[PDB]
Amino acid sequence: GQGPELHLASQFVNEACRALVFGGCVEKSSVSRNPEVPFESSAYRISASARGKELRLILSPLPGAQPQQEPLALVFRFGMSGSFQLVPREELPRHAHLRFYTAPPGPRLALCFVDIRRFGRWDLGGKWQPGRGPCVLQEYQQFRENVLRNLADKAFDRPICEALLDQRFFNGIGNYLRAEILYRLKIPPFEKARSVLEALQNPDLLELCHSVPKEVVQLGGKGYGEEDFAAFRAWLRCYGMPGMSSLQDRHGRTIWFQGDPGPLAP
DNA sequence: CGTCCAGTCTAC
DNA sequence: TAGACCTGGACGG
Repeated sequence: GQGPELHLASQFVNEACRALVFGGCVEKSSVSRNPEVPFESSAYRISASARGKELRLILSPLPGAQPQQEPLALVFRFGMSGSFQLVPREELPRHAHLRFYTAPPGPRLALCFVDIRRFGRWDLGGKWQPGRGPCVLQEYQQFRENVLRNLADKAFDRPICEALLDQRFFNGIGNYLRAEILYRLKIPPFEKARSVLEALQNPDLLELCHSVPKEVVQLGGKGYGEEDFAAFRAWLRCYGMPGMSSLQDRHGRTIWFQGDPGPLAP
């Protein structure tokens, strides 16, 4: 996922788990190379928050829960095929790699981290990844200042389309978003990042890094039924669209654009 | 059947 | 900077 998908997953976990109580341990698939989650409680509530491309679950035991346990935090990155689903306990999806089980009374459900390709990860810490910059969705002002204050950094030597994926500065921006952001301003994708950003300090490029992803969030849906995908496909103006050019950036990722490739094109 | 296509993370 | 990590769907022979 990118920022909007991670944000919508966090809203999903919060709304779906709102009136649920989990009990038991946290079960991992045998094939997952991520860590076993050392957690058990007779009664715990799960809630979520998103920051850029990361999602933090908090497991919160109720008063009196046994074994005595402090709340535990987990941070997930989704990679290419991560998601959360709420399913019936005995109809787990095929790649449900981490599950939380509701306690009785009611229908035994499973909250599942589902990741087909297993590019996603989780850590026990609870900390956000050091080096990821502020969330373009929820920390706009911190995100904007973190870029403008560091334009000397070598990251800004690269083409703008490459700098937009560097999660140190654009935490939450991925491939469709970089295309859609640059198309709104008709910025050539191989314009130099420092050139485009130096021309700041008018919705501008950094503002669009917040407002474009926010548009996706306001669509709703995107896994969180299938008509939700036509909603998103209709919103797109550039990424994958007939009549648009594509190039490979230097890390082999496809950038979609209109017109001028830009000076630093391969 | 085969190939090609869809974000880190780590070794050189 | 180049390959490593994975599965599945579209599509071509």
